[PDB]
Amino acid sequence: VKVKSLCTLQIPEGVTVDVKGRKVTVTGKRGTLTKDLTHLQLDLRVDKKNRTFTVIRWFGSKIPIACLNTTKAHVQNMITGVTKGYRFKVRCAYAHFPINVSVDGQNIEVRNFLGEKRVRRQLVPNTVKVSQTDPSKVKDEIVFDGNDLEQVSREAAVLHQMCLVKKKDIRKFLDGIYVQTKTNIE
RNA sequence: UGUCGAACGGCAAGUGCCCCGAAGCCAUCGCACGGUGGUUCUCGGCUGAACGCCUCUAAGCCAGAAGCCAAUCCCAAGACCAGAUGCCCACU
Ligand SMILES: [K+]
Ligand SMILES: [Mg+2]
Ligand SMILES: [Mg+2]
Repeated sequence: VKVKSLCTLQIPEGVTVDVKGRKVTVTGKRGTLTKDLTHLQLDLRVDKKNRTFTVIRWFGSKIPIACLNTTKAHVQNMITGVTKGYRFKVRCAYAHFPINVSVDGQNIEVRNFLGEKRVRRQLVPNTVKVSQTDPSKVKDEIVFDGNDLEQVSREAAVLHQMCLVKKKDIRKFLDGIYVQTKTNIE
């Protein structure tokens, strides 16, 4: 076993990270994010003066050590979301039948996917904002915006996964809703 | 057909036989009715290390089978209900 294993992250000036009982909360401009990591059993320290977030594993094997970088990446993702946010752009690609997507408040309705008469409905949580880009700029583009990367994604995936071609060749019939660009909003 | 003398009333033929027949019973031979959530498989994904990259996983996640579990439905306290009540009586 390894007596000490560390992972250190640098906290920007705007954001403040607070840890208490393996419960991380990152608060800055644009919002506040919270993660529960009580299943991990690591030593999480925050140096406010030096703006550092350290995660330590004492007497750990490879399996416990593998969680240090995962925790560091999670905290980095929350810092990035609190600072600049996350924006996922998905595009409706089709060969013959146009895929008509209507976006109400937190509601997405997909119609005429491969000519089907069934309407696909998706409810988006209030923490993720869904919009539709007007066709003059880019055709059939839906934008998901939010602080949580794990919440901005998943929504873009429940939209991709609901429009799946069934009982047909997937080399042919390439139509669907695909995530094209992942970026930020600020 | 027999038989009370005939008619009437019947009667015997272990319900004499034939036709129609209520009520009841009964026929996919008639008619009515036959519901809802979860947890998950397989799978496909998300975020993400190990392993500066990668990766559905490894810690987490998301979806998700006529399986499975509950609801509904049938029996139900030896499931010993200090559930609630109506009257007496005992105690008081
Ligand atoms: K008859
Ligand atoms: Mg007779
Ligand atoms: Mg006689």
